[PDB]
Amino acid sequence: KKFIWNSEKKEFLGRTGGSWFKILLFYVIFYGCLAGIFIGTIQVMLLTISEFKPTYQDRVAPPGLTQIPQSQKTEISFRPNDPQSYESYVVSIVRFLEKYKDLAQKDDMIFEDCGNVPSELKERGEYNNERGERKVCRFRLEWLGNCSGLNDETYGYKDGKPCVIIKLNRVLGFKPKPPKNESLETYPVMKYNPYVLPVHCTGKRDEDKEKVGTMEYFGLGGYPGFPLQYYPYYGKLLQPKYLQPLMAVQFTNLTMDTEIRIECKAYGENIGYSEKDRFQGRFDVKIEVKS
Amino acid sequence: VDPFYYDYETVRNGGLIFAALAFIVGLIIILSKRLR
Amino acid sequence: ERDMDELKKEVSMDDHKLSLDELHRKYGTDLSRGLTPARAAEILARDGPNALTPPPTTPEWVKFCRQLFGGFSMLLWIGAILCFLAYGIQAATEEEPQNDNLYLGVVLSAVVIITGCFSYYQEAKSSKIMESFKNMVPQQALVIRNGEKMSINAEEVVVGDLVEVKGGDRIPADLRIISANGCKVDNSSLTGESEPQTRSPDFTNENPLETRNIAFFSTNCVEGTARGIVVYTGDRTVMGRIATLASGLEGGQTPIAAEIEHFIHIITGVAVFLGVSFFILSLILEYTWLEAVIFLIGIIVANVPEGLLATVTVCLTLTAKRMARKNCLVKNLEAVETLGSTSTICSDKTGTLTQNRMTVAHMWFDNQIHEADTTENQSGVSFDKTSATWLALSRIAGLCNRAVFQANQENLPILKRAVAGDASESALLKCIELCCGSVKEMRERYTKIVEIPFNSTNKYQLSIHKNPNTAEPRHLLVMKGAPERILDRCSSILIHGKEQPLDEELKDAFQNAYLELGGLGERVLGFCHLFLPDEQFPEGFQFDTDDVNFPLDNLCFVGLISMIDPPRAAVPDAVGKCRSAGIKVIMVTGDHPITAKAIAKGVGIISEGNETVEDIAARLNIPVSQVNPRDAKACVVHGSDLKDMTSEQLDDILKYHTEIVFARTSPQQKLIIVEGCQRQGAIVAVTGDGVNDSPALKKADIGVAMGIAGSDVSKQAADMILLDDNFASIVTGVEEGRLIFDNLKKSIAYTLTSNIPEITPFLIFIIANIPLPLGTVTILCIDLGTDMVPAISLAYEQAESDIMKRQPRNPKTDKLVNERLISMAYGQIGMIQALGGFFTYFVILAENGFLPIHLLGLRVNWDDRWINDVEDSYGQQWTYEQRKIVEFTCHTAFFVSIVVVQWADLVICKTRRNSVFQQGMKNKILIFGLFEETALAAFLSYCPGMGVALRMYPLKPTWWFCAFPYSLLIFVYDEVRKLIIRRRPGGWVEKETYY
Ligand SMILES: *[C@@H]1O[C@H](CO)[C@@H](O[C@@H]2O[C@H](CO)[C@@H](O[C@@H]3O[C@H](CO[C@H]4O[C@H](CO[C@H]5O[C@H](CO)[C@@H](O)[C@H](O)[C@@H]5O)[C@@H](O)[C@H](O)[C@@H]4O)[C@@H](O)[C@H](O[C@H]4O[C@H](CO)[C@@H](O)[C@H](O)[C@@H]4O)[C@@H]3O)[C@H](O)[C@H]2NC(C)=O)[C@H](O)[C@H]1NC(C)=O
Ligand SMILES: *[C@@H]1O[C@H](CO)[C@@H](O[C@@H]2O[C@H](CO)[C@@H](O[C@@H]3O[C@H](CO[C@H]4O[C@H](CO)[C@@H](O)[C@H](O)[C@@H]4O)[C@@H](O)[C@H](O[C@H]4O[C@H](CO)[C@@H](O)[C@H](O)[C@@H]4O)[C@@H]3O)[C@H](O)[C@H]2NC(C)=O)[C@H](O)[C@H]1NC(C)=O
Ligand SMILES: CCCCCCCCCCCCCCCCCC(=O)OC[C@H](COP(=O)([O-])OCC[N+](C)(C)C)OC(=O)CCCCCCCCCCCCCCCCC
Ligand SMILES: CCCCCCCCCCCCCCCCCC(=O)OC[C@H](COP(=O)([O-])OCC[N+](C)(C)C)OC(=O)CCCCCCCCCCCCCCCCC
Ligand SMILES: CCCCCCCCCCCCCCCCCC(=O)OC[C@H](COP(=O)([O-])OCC[N+](C)(C)C)OC(=O)CCCCCCCCCCCCCCCCC
Ligand SMILES: CC(C)CCC[C@@H](C)[C@H]1CC[C@H]2[C@@H]3CC=C4C[C@@H](O)CC[C@]4(C)[C@H]3CC[C@]12C
Ligand SMILES: CC(C)CCC[C@@H](C)[C@H]1CC[C@H]2[C@@H]3CC=C4C[C@@H](O)CC[C@]4(C)[C@H]3CC[C@]12C
Ligand SMILES: CC(C)CCC[C@@H](C)[C@H]1CC[C@H]2[C@@H]3CC=C4C[C@@H](O)CC[C@]4(C)[C@H]3CC[C@]12C
Ligand SMILES: [Mn+2]
Ligand code: NA
Ligand code: NA
Ligand code: NA
Ligand code: NA
Repeated sequence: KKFIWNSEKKEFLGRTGGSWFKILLFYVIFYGCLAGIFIGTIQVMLLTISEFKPTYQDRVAPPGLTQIPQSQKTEISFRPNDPQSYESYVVSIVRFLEKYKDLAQKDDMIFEDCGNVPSELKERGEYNNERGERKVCRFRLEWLGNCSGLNDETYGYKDGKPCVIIKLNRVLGFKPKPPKNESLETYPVMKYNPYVLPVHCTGKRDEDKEKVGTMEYFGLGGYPGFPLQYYPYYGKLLQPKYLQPLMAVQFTNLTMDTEIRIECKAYGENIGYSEKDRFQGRFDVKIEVKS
Repeated sequence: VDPFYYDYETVRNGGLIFAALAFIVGLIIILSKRLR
Repeated sequence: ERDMDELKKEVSMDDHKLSLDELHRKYGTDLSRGLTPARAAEILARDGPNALTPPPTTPEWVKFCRQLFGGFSMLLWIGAILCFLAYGIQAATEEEPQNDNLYLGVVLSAVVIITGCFSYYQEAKSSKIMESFKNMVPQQALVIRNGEKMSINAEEVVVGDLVEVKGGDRIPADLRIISANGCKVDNSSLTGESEPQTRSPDFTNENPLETRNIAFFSTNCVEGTARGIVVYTGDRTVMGRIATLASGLEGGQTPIAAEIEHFIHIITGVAVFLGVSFFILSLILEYTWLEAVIFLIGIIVANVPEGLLATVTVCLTLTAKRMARKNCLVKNLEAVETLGSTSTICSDKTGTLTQNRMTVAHMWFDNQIHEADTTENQSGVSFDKTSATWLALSRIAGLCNRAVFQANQENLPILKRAVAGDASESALLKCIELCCGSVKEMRERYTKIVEIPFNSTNKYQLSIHKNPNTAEPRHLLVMKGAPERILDRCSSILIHGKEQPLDEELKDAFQNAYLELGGLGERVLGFCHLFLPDEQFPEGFQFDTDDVNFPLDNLCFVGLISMIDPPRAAVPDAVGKCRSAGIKVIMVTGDHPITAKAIAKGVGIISEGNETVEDIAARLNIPVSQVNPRDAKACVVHGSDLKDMTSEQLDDILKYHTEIVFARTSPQQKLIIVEGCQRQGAIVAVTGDGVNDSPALKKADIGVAMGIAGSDVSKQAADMILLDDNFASIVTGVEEGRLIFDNLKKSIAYTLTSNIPEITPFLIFIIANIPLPLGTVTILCIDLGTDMVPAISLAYEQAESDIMKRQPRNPKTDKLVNERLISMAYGQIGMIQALGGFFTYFVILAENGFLPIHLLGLRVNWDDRWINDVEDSYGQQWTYEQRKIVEFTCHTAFFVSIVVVQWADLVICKTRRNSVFQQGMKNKILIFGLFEETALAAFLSYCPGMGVALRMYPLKPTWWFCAFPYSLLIFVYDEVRKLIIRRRPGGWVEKETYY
């Protein structure tokens, strides 16, 4: 009880009142100057990077192939008969596609009409404020064949034919380069638009490939990929409402009550892969329509 | 022609040369017969 | 005790009944010449060394297991085992797995291996040094072989060897006394009573222990001299087996262990608390079930100084080595710290302050002071060598003398030859032999009938000789001793041949002569003789030395002889250091007060300006009893006054005097002075060389036995042995002892800084929800890289510049780890070290695309493995592994930044009072540690495969320089703090930051 409180010199937990005040003042001025120096060094560092260009980007190269709906464990499993077992995927797909609604791309000071067929890279200029805000290539929701949330809100899950909309990772100043047909002897049969970054989904083993069924690719101009007329990206500072190219894959005629792992792969010079990053340029989704 | 590529090999070898130099100098100091 | 008298008195069978002839034919030894060294080595190889077999030694390969698989090593082994167990689970579950857990387990196992290997190196060094001292100056035994008497290691004594022991020697082995002259042994360790039992060759009792012709092993010879024959050696002796199987020591709570064990307990408790709290925190934050336990293990290992035992071991062993190199051999390791806490040093004048190399300087006869001892020019002295009084003086100076020159020395000079006797007797011999004639010839003419040697009771030497002259009475008595006592015992003084009654004027001149010769710092001896009448003493008279058959009073004083004894070289500077270090020096000598005061003022015990009560009285011509005792800061206490002194008067003298000199103090009174000094709450070091000093040496905090002249009793009763018998060595040892405190404190203050930067990243990770800036692997890297070698390097730091310009420390105020050390390590240095790492983490993330503000809350999705749409500040999308690469690169850079600030912490820990510019970077091991930790960081960051094994990735160049400002900040901050303390002693800065 002596250490807790002794009244002789007014010591609480070990030291007097003047002692507590002196150490508190010293620690306040010290920690204040320390945090101030930290903030100052942080600001001096900030004065080196720019508002619309990161000083390093090799850690995002090549980009990754992302899929919507995003799935934990990358598994899209549901009961087609039950409209509740697939509500999660529907919610995610609707939430992501709402940014692409026909009404979202109203104003022309931000959204610019771009060719109905894939064209060359629409270079908007440089990364400065000299040319102010930038134009956005509109993306019609109808370019997705049977999964647009326009005629069938469910997107297919109601009658056992799901849709997984594929997307490319946004990278500032990135120009996708499709492979030249001269080198075309490795990747399977796909449409060849020199302005389209191709994407092709397949199985993974001799069992999943067989039990998959019939792939149905939907995209701008009916090309299985991304049109080159939407790149490069100019960052979130210059193109706040930039809409990135999309693409859908419908797995019609899939083996009921069986889980099948499918791998979609985007080919190209600028697109690499990795045995450790299961999403760098490709991705994996195991689906099971257990009705 | 690859702007999204940093020469990691150059920095790697530079740092490894430094590591070898520092290690050798440390051995020279601790095993020094005339640095005392 | 269930181990003594009835059980020991029955294990006995001896040969004390054998005659010298039977003893000779049994052991086969030339009873007058000893055995040949050939037979000595033969018996040594046949029977074994004269030593007791020690307990078993742990194998040279068992410490490796005890360390590699010890306390915390068990925790790391458990972590690696869990990692391997999870790797088996993953090798059994889904095909195409990952080997993250295999590499984590390999990492943890390598951590255990490295930690145990380093700790083993340090502990093996401790063994290497511990053995180096047990045999530095081994106990000697004086045996006689081939006629020659030689001193050899006690372990080389063999059975049948004839040993010669004297006063103060330890009994090398069980002996059968063949010859003895008044030899007394101390069988205290054997029977219990410390009363000196006499030893004579005569057989007196059937029991081997009760007989008087058997000296027992481990006992000591108090007074006298005796020769014996070894009957039992090593373990075969009576006391040998008993003492080794019942002499187990204690587990003495040394202040080093008292502080270290406590602090280690509290730090281990707080670390295990942080580990479990972070464990539950991680489990709540969706951490994997295995990485949570691995994080707990890492936190416990990092927050605990797992090298403090090695640091303490290296510090104590290194300073013990340093002391042994500076003539300070410590018997135990407690003295190694008690020396640093010394506050009072009770030293002797002759033997410790002086070289004890006396040379006759002045004489006093015919009421005149006579200088003498011509500079080897065959002139002799400065007076006529034919004076009658000088003839009578040198006559009794060579007759009453007892020292003789050794064999084969009458063919070289006299001040370069060897002698056999006291230093005073050797000087009295070399004087008259260099200026009068041959002392052996004079002593042969005046045949000595009876003689009284120098005894502590008599306090004077005396001898009766037959007179061969013509105007000679049959018997001539001559004695010498204390000039005062010799003067009180004389009725007449010899003046120019004719003796006259000892009047008051002659006594006044004698006192003035004593003051004159003693003021120079010279030892003075009194000399007198008496022509015994023939009527009372015929030719065949037998003078009884036990009943005083001859008169001892009414003698005739001849003269005074004074010898010079120069003080040691480094003594004045040593007492100066002591005065500058708050250590009180006290001289305890049996010399005269005049000489003691002169020597003390010469060497600096009594500084200029200070006066004793006698000096004040003599300056203003007032009675000494009238002066105010408090007016004198220094004093000279007489032995006869200490005898009639009480405990309160002693405490008064010691408390109100800063320079005390005890003259005419007997070696037994030393313990009284030691007790008085200790009663004043002071740590006392006391110098001893005789057997009577043993109580004072054992009672004192640090007994310093003289290594050369000191008897084996003093050496066995002391805590430290002075190798050069130099007082300055005691002060040097005190400085070395003070150095351990500073080195250990600095090392501790360095090891605790890294805990704050090791735990703050996880705390902010939870509080700020940002990507983890520092991982488990990197925490282990910080610990293994910056906390092992750099922390040990501080133990090798040299002394500061004010090590002896400060005051001593006491155990109840100066603790190893206090509140200020925690505030500095955890609240000031640790916080800056952590801020540096956080800064480089923000820099890397911002340069890669994630500005610091964007990092708030992003951790929820950052740690998610299925969200590969993470948007940075620039609007780009990252995958899981893509962003994990940046996070782990931030971890690596955090580790590098910690190394960078650890540079500054290690440099500022070199000095806690002075500036690093006065100390300099003279520590080669510290620089080695800096270079090696930086090289280790570079290797772990750039070696190929580290990204896939330790998750450590290459650091870009502009990332190494991000922590430089914080390192320089730590440096300049500690430099200005120490500068403020230096220029403002006792101020708030010191009273709050001086750890
Ligand atoms: C996903 O997108 C695809 C396009 O990418 C849509 O494509 C449909 O595919 C099916 C299968 O090949 C086609 O074939 C048949 O459709 C029959 C119904 O259509 C008949 O009538 C049409 C005219 O009337 C329809 O269109 C007008 C508008 O033009 C509407 O107003 C009207 O209400 C009708 O909807 C003709 O144009 C058409 O050719 C047909 O004559 C099916 O009944 C038919 O079933 C036969 O085949 C089956 C095997 O496939 C078999 O099991 C049955 O027993 C039967 O024999 C077959 O499916 C469609 O023509 C084609 N277009 C449309 C608009 O459906 C696909 O519809 C879309 N997914 C879904 C779920 O709608
Ligand atoms: C498109 O997708 C379908 C899978 O749905 C593949 O073809 C068959 O489709 C049917 C309908 O789902 C599957 O299910 C049922 O199989 C039953 C088994 O009986 C027959 O099949 C076995 C071999 O499994 C034979 O050995 C046996 O002798 C039988 O001939 C049938 O009894 C079922 O018939 C019912 O459904 C049909 C239409 O659905 C009705 O018209 C009938 O009246 C009846 O009620 C039904 O056929 C069948 O298993 C699928 N066959 C497979 C998977 O091999 C197509 O292969 C796929 N397209 C492509 C290009 O691969
Ligand atoms: C919300 C999470 C908060 C987490 C806080 C984590 C704090 C972790 C610190 C761990 C290490 C503790 C090591 C103790 C070592 C003691 C060694 C020892 O025996 O020393 C003897 C010394 C004593 O030395 P002494 O006995 O010689 O001296 C005594 C002096 N008088 C007599 C005046 C007292 O021990 C100590 O001084 C103990 C100090 C304990 C300090 C405890 C501080 C807790 C503060 C936590 C702050 C939390 C802030 C949260 C802010 C949130 C903001 C949003
Ligand atoms: C944001 C900018 C930050 C800038 C920070 C640096 C500012 C100052 C410029 C240089 C300072 C750093 C180098 C100091 C060198 C000092 C040398 C010296 O002996 O000084 C003697 C002096 C003492 O000199 P003295 O002992 O000769 O003189 C004393 C004289 N009397 C006795 C009269 C007082 O002490 C120092 O200056 C100590 C400096 C210690 C610096 C330790 C740094 C870390 C060390 C190693 C880390 C790893 C290095 C790896 C290198 C690899 C290279 C390939
Ligand atoms: C426009 C000006 C630009 C200047 C740019 C920078 C130039 C380089 C700056 C510092 C480097 C040189 C430092 C010399 C220090 C003193 C050396 C010495 O031996 O003095 C001995 C004296 C000691 O002498 P002594 O008397 O105690 O020792 C006695 C020796 N015997 C017994 C033989 C006589 O040193 C001190 O007392 C040191 C006090 C140091 C106080 C330091 C406060 C500041 C903290 C760090 C300093 C700056 C570090 C660099 C920062 C760089 C930032 C970019
Ligand atoms: C004495 C003290 C203050 C100086 C410490 C030495 C500094 C300058 C040393 C320590 C470690 C070194 C770094 C070690 C590795 C690399 C990788 C290389 O590809 C670029 C240089 C760089 C980044 C070095 C620059 C110099 C460096 C930062
Ligand atoms: C790591 C994070 C969570 C905690 C850091 C909190 C800081 C403010 C803590 C760390 C160590 C602490 C100090 C530890 C010891 C003492 C001694 C005491 O008698 C006064 C308070 C004082 C000086 C503490 C003040 C608060 C302190 C400086
Ligand atoms: C304690 C302070 C005031 C010292 C004043 C100098 C400060 C402003 C200097 C010293 C070292 C410098 C840092 C050195 C290296 C880097 C890497 C670079 O890619 C970003 C800037 C950054 C982080 C610098 C910012 C400015 C900096 C922190
Ligand atoms: Mn003595
Ligand atoms: Na540790
Ligand atoms: Na003692
Ligand atoms: Na440290
Ligand atoms: Na630590």
